[PDB]
Amino acid sequence: SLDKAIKEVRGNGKLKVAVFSDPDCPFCKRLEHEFEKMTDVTVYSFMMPIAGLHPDAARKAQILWCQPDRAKAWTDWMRKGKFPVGGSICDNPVAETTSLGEQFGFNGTPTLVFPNGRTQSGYSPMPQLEEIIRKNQQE
Amino acid sequence: MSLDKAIKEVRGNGKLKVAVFSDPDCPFCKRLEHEFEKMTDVTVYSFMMPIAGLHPDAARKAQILWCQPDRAKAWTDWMRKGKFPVGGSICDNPVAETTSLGEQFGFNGTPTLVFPNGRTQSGYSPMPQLEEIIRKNQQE
Repeated sequence: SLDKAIKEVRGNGKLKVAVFSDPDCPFCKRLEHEFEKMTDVTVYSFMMPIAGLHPDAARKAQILWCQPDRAKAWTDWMRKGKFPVGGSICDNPVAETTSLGEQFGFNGTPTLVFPNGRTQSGYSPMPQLEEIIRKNQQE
Repeated sequence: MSLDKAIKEVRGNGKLKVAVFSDPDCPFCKRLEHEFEKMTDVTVYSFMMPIAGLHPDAARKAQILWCQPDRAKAWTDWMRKGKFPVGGSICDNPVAETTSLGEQFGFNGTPTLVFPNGRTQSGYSPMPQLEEIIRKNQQE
């Protein structure tokens, strides 16, 4: 459910895209660097740390989720390497979105999910990234 | 895009992390591996990205190396020493997949290095630069 995702609105937020993302995945970070080059998009990031690969990733995800402005914390970390200093964890949906992503068969990050119900495993660079998101708004 | 689809070499304490989209017949990738041999305390994740149009035998080599019982030993032995498992078998494997992924990512040219901060580098670097660059991109 969208209320279980970090929501970043960029410009008018018109294009929609969701990402199952791991805060310690460099491919996820690179995707966030690309998103920085676009506007007029809402990005919904569902936390999907892959603990087998990234031992600290579930902790980072909960901490980022539980910050006062979780979109600010998410992008600060993914694009800037700024991690909260005294970040606490409260009841959060990370465990649940991690299970869901696995249930959906997403075996790797980032996995993008488009409004038309299609997905893409792995990031794309700009300008392509924008085109693909645009093309999958419908159908 | 998943470490499970990469050849994993741990050198020393394996602290630094770096990944490489690499072609087994690319001398630039081979040189990168010569330089990796000189460094320590680093984990190297090598994703197979043979460029078939340039190196017609590379896809076979990548699949053979992936499919060896110790794929990191086969990879390093070939890239650093020229030792190849001539009788190695090819079974189902992720090379075609990691090849597509590299293309998708817009990588042209091997090696392409990816750092834990999400930044990339086209082409190798010599030691000690290579180590400096890896260390500097452990975080953004």
